[PDB]
Amino acid sequence: SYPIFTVRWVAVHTLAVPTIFFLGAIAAMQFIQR
Amino acid sequence: MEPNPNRQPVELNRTSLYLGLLLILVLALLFSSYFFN
Amino acid sequence: EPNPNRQPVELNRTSLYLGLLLILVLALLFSSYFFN
Amino acid sequence: ANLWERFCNWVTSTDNRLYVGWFGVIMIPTLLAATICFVIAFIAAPPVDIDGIREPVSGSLLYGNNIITGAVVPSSNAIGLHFYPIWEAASLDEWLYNGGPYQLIIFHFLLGASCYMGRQWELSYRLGMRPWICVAYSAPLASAFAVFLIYPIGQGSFSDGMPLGISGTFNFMIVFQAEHNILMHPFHQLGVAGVFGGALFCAMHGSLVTSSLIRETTETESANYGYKFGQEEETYNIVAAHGYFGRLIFQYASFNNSRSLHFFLAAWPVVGVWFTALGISTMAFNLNGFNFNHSVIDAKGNVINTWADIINRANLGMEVMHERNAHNFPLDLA
Amino acid sequence: TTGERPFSDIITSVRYWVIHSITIPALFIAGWLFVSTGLAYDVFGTPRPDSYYAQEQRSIPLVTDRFEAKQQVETFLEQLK
Amino acid sequence: TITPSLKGFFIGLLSGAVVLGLTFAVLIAISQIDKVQR
Amino acid sequence: MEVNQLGLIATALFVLVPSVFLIILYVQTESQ
Amino acid sequence: MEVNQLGLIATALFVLVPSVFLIILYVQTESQQ
Amino acid sequence: ARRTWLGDILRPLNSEYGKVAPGWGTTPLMAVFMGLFLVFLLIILEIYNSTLILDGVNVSWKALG
Amino acid sequence: METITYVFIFACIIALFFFAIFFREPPRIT
Amino acid sequence: METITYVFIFACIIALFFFAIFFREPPRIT
Amino acid sequence: DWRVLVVLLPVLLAAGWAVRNILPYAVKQVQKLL
Amino acid sequence: RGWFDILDDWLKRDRFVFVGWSGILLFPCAYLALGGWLTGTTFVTSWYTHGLASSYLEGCNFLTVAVSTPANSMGHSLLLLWGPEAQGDFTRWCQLGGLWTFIALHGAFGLIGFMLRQFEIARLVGVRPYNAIAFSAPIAVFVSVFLIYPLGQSSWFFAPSFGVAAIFRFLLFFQGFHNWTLNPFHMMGVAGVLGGALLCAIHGATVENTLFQDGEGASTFRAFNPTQAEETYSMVTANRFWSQIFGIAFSNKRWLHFFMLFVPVTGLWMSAIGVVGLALNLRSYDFISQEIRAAEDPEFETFYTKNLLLNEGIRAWMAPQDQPHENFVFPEEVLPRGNAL
Amino acid sequence: METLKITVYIVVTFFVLLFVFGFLSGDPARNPKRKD
Amino acid sequence: GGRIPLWIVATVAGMGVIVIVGLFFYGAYAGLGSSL
Ligand code: CLA
Ligand code: CLA
Ligand code: CLA
Ligand SMILES: C=Cc1c(C)c2cc3nc(c4c5[nH]c(cc6nc(cc1[nH]2)C(C)=C6CC)c(C)c5C(=O)[C@@H]4C(=O)OC)[C@@H](CCC(=O)OC/C=C(\C)CCC[C@H](C)CCC[C@H](C)CCCC(C)C)[C@@H]3C
Ligand SMILES: CC(C)=CCC/C(C)=C/CC/C(C)=C/CC/C(C)=C/CC/C(C)=C/CC/C(C)=C/CC/C(C)=C/CC/C(C)=C/CC/C(C)=C/CC1=CC(=O)C(C)=C(C)C1=O
Ligand SMILES: CCCCCCCCCCCCCCCC(=O)OC[C@H](COP(=O)(O)OC[C@@H](O)CO)OC(=O)CCCCCCCCCCCCCCC
Ligand SMILES: CCCCCCCCCCCCCCCC(=O)OC[C@H](COP(=O)(O)OC[C@@H](O)CO)OC(=O)CCCCCCCCCCCCCCC
Ligand SMILES: CC1=C(/C=C/C(C)=C/C=C/C(C)=C/C=C/C=C(C)/C=C/C=C(C)/C=C/C2=C(C)CCCC2(C)C)C(C)(C)CCC1
Ligand code: OEY
Ligand SMILES: [Cl-]
Ligand SMILES: [Cl-]
Repeated sequence: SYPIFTVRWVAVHTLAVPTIFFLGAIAAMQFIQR
Repeated sequence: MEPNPNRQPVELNRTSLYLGLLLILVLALLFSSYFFN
Repeated sequence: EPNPNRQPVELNRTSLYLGLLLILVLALLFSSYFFN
Repeated sequence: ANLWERFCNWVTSTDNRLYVGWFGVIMIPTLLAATICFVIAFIAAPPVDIDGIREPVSGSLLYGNNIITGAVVPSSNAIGLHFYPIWEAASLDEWLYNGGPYQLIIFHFLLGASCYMGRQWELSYRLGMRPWICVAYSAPLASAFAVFLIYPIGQGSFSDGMPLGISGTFNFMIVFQAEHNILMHPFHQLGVAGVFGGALFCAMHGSLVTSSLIRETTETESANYGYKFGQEEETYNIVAAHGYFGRLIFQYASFNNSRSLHFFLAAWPVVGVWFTALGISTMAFNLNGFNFNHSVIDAKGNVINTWADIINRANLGMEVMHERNAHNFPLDLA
Repeated sequence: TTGERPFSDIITSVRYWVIHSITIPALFIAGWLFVSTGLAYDVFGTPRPDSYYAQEQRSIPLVTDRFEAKQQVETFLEQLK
Repeated sequence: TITPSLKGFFIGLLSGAVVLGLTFAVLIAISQIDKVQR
Repeated sequence: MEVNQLGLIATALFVLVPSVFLIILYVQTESQ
Repeated sequence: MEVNQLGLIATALFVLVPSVFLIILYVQTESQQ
Repeated sequence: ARRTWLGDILRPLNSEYGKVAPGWGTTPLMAVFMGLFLVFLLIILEIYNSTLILDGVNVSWKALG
Repeated sequence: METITYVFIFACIIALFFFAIFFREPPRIT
Repeated sequence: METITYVFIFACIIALFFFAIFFREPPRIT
Repeated sequence: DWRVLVVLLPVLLAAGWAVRNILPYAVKQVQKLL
Repeated sequence: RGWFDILDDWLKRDRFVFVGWSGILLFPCAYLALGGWLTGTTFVTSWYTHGLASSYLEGCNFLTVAVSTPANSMGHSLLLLWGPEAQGDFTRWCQLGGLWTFIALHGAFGLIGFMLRQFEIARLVGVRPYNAIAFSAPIAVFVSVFLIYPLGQSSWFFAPSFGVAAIFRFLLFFQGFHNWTLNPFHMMGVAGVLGGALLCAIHGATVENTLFQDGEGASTFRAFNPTQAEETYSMVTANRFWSQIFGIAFSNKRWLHFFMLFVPVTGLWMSAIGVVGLALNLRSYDFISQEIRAAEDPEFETFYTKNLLLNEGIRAWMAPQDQPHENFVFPEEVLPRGNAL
Repeated sequence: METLKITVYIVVTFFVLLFVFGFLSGDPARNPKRKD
Repeated sequence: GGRIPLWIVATVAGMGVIVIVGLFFYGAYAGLGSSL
């Protein structure tokens, strides 16, 4: 018996979801060439 | 008419005197160059 | 080893008024000469 | 009862108002020599040819300086790293012109301050303390060594040692930035984190203890009289401090162990300042801040400036103006 | 101590890694595409390596008007087209 | 009279309003379903 | 008027210093 | 040096006035115990 | 305490210390004036800032004539 | 500056007068 | 005069040091 | 344009996948809320 | 038992991250300032406002990336997304500097929210609100530097840009143009920040080396208990140590920890005041007496005159690229330069 | 100058030997707890 | 419930960071931002 969705859950994913997305964009960038 | 009952003694201990004088002397040492300009 | 000749010192209000009058009036007198 | 043994007992006595100690035996004379020479030079030294080009800079009060502009000026670049005691000069007039006092002061100070740190070890042993307060002070001490000794050695001149003055200090930090790009150097960035962070945690800890002081007084008296020197009980509520701070952030980012909290308080600024001292000490060997000048170019090869390039334009303005008369050749290699 | 499930116990749970072994690479790939497709350039108005200057230009296309600024950068961008 | 920037103003005003009320519509709801006992 | 501008400080201190002496002694008298 | 002549009085008063105040409060504190 | 003629005249103006309207009283209405005043300060600010631009409002010294 | 100084001292004395009359140590009959 | 002032203030600080150390309020236990 | 589906598609599948693995437990938590 | 009270109940529940009424201002504004900075530093240029690249997308790294200030031609425009400049166009808004005002204003309201949080939690827990009070110093710095300074200037352009190297540039601007190191309010700030770091280190070290032996192990951390009444280190031994080493020591734990609040908070407050002066170019740039002497006496040289030459180099060498809107063209022959360099 | 140089050589050597011999004189034993 | 041992989570998480950060440093030398 633990809740799954909490205020905590939300604050966590507020930050973590775009972090990973941003990391993936920044990963693609190392291969951009002029 | 009574004497005013709100009156209170004031204190400044010796350490607070030393701290306060240092503050003032160091402030004076810092700003005096700007006051003389 | 505390010293037994210590004494407390006093200046009553009247003495302050008299002393302050002296200083202030001495100043008013000499200041013209200090500025010259 | 023997003479030497009674001397030894007075040197190491824990009953002297100020502890002397064997480190004190060297500290006291050397700090007195450095202090006395410093005070006299700051007030009355004549101008000193810092850069060896027969262009004396006036650093003392009687020669037209104020508290902000005055300094003891570093010795002549013509001396470089040569030792220049008084007795190596033909006369005091020569010694003054070439900046002798700077050398006397810094050597005695560095020595005396080194012994200051040892003295901290020593009394802690005489008192049955743990021994590492001196390790905390090695961080400032290292910093002083870096700007008065290490940076001259690597550059070859006490003329480039840090001046003993308020504006002299600023002249040193401006030239350092132009010759080493210290702002883009990570060890300097760690110093700033050590110093910003240290002030932050000072404020935090002082505000957190102060917030949780246990009521022992009335509103008409200083709360400070709620603590009596030597009392055995603690004078604030650390669990109340933890319960506020843990909720301000979250529980597990807060300290409930005062020993870990206070050791964190010690280590954060000490380690930041070791690094920033290391920074000066390694830029002394010209391993300089990151250089990203013209690192962004476009498809054609145009330079696309960044903020690093703007910084570079400032550094360039410092470079070309510093010591405007001293360089005859196009590269300032030291 | 507050009644949420402990983090330690979540990131060792099989169920957790079953979801996040999908959600974490999907977001990483998602962000990759945002760049690899060029969408990030167009959303944000960021120049591509080839669109900072026009060919023989060495003039910054610097905004110089407050209420006509939108129209200025629009003009600078056609000076490339 | 009624200029672009005044329309923009009203746009901003209603967006802020939407945002704050929706925020409070959510907060008021959760606080009703998940009450403290006593 | 071309007066001595040390006269300001001399007058100022002539007043301040002895008056402060007097005040210090009166106030500590009143508190005992 | 061609320095601001009022600097002196400013500095003197800047030192004297706040210091005298602290001394006044210390000495009368001591005359109590 | 000393009674004075003027004291007796002003008396009832300092006589209701601690008296309150029950519950929330006029708070809802206060909130309306607060919200109106905010929007109005917004407008005044955005006029001065020139992000609210209005016909016949020339935010310039050249509006002295 | 000299006028201000003479006027200030004169004004301090008038203020001394006020305190010395109205805030004197009251004479009392021991 | 500016030199006299600067040194005077510094001199006062040094004397203050003397009293702060050797004429401190002596800390007393419990 | 079309790149927005490329970009969003993985995150929907991530949301989809996670929707399906957690749904049974997410409904037990909502029941407990009276 | 009305709705307002019910919401109070829910806002103030003990949970992993406490929310509070202040959470309503804090969390959206903190998340948005932070996300604005990470969005701009990853994707948004400064080409049209500054002539600079400033994102990862463009090839910058963590040190050189920034969210740059708006163009000088924007004045102090709020640069609202829906305002007359951007006209609702997200893209142009990004290109004109809209994220700078977004971050700065949401940051401001976040800071307010954070200080309201310190007030809110302190009331609920029952402690004095000195941690909030302390936090007034960060606030003072932020408003003075990021809001008041540029509001006194010609535009937001001259505020700090939100980035590592951009702030380094802001430091050097202030040296060359304001001679900020010469400013006694900055000096009092330096003494408060360095004084604070000293206090932090010296206090932590003193406690760690006056510890009582309360356990048998060589790791002394185990031997503290958060609810113990007894002090965990000897104030007495600490005081004797520092009295003998330094001459003075603390004897009052309360005063000691208040001083630790006081020193860095005041230093930051002093520096804020000086930056308010610089909003108006109200600088401690010069010492008049030195300039009059040096104008007349070409042999008179101090570190003060040496440093102004440096400021003069800085201004002339950085100004054209740092203020592109001014179209400064300094031909070679007008640049100040010493011999050879 | 040579008089000065000799004097400083003497003063420094004196203090350095106080230091060397002072620490050679059973320094570990001068502590409050356990003496050897 | 506790199936994956935590030390394993830490190592794989650990190497995941090293990988991405290493890519960012590789990219300091290649492509945009490399000076070439
Ligand atoms: C916000 C901006 C900022 C910040 C926070 C800092 C912060 C810092 N800088 Mg950087 N710096 C900046 C901007 C900034 N800088 C800029 C713009 C430039 C370029 C112009 C530089 C250039 C620069 C240089 C060139 C140097 C620094 C250094 C430092 C450090 C100084 C503190 C120190 O050395 O403590 C250490 C402590 C001491 C130095 C003091 C030791 C004290 C001794 C041991 C005792 C003294 C006793 C005393 C004489 C008597 C007292 C007793 C009493 C009775 C009188 C610190 C990390 C310095 C550094 O890293 O040095 C190591 C350094 O050399 N900075
Ligand atoms: C709740 C916290 C919060 C706060 C304090 C702010 C504060 C701010 N935001 Mg941010 N914002 C927030 C949350 C917040 N925002 C959220 C959740 C989002 C995501 C959608 C955003 C997205 C966002 C953007 C995209 C922008 C801002 C901007 C701004 C600034 C201007 C706001 C403005 O002009 O208001 C105007 C509106 C109000 C003050 C509303 C007042 C409400 C009144 C009292 C009620 C009116 C009711 C209505 C008229 C009646 C009904 C009408 C009828 C038809 C029935 C300001 C600093 C702008 C900015 O930073 O510019 C650089 C900007 O461009 N915000
Ligand atoms: C000995 C070196 C030294 C030292 C110690 C200082 C110390 C200081 N300088 Mg000075 N400086 C120096 C050298 C130095 N300076 C030199 C040589 C120069 C060249 C002229 C300057 C130029 C300079 C400028 C130009 C400025 C200073 C300023 C300051 C102050 C900064 C206070 C602060 O914490 O701001 C830090 C900022 C804040 C506390 C604001 C709020 C921060 C909030 C809480 C941020 C929260 C972050 C959030 C959680 C997000 C985190 C995540 C994100 C990182 C990803 C401080 C008194 C500033 C000042 O005086 O301000 C009034 C300033 O503007 N300095
Ligand atoms: C650069 C130095 C510096 C930073 C980064 C910093 C940071 C912080 N200080 C805090 C606290 C404090 N700071 C204090 C004293 C001090 N703080 C100082 C200096 C700093 N303090 C100094 C020198 C002092 C001594 C007086 C106190 C007393 C406290 C606290 O109590 C508090 C804390 O809990 O400490 C543990 C925290 C407040 C959290 C918060 O508001 O979250 C909410 C986040 C918000 C509202 C967003 C703000 C966004 C900012 C303002 C603009 C955007 C910033 C960008 C995203 C990042 C840009 C970075 C580039 C510029 C490089 C935060 C970690
Ligand atoms: C010959 C001539 C004339 C000489 C000229 C020389 C010269 C150049 C002089 C220049 C001087 C000059 C003008 C200086 C200017 C300095 C200046 C900027 C002043 C700052 C002004 C100001 C008010 C700033 C505001 C910020 C401010 C409040 C900072 C205060 C900094 C400060 C005092 C911090 C404390 C530092 C300090 C060393 C404290 C030591 C504390 C100590 C005793 C702790 C030991 C200890 C620790 C424990 O943990 C426990 C438990 C115990 C018990 C204990 O004891
Ligand atoms: C640097 C300061 C801290 C030094 C470390 C030591 C402090 C010790 C802590 C208390 C006593 C010891 C507890 C032991 C345990 C220990 O010290 O910590 C470990 C702890 C793990 O907690 P769990 O609940 O998983 O397990 C309980 C553990 O205590 C088991 O040992 O870490 C977490 O809290 C992870 C959450 C961080 C991720 C949260 C991200 C989301 C935050 C978003 C909200 C933003 C912040 C708020 C905005 C204002
Ligand atoms: C062998 C050589 C040793 C080195 C000798 C150095 C002597 C100088 C030491 C300080 C004496 C003056 C401190 C007076 C003040 C004084 O006596 O304080 C005494 C005070 C005692 O504190 P307590 O906790 O006992 O008192 C608090 C309550 O009891 C009273 O409210 O100490 C402190 O507050 C510690 C922090 C003060 C730290 C201030 C030190 C800063 C000194 C440096 C400033 C120099 C600028 C000079 C520029 C020219
Ligand atoms: C702006 C805007 C907005 C919002 C936005 C947002 C909110 C976003 C977010 C964002 C975010 C949220 C992001 C994130 C990112 C992240 C990152 C990118 C990270 C990174 C990091 C890293 C890289 C790390 C690493 C490391 C290192 C380097 C060293 C140490 C260790 C570690 C691991 C830490 C909106 C919509 C309203 C609209 C308007 C505009
Ligand atoms: O930085 Mn530039 O480099 Ca080191 O020397 Mn060559 O000039 Mn000169 O003497 Mn001092 O200073
Ligand atoms: Cl120079
Ligand atoms: Cl040369």
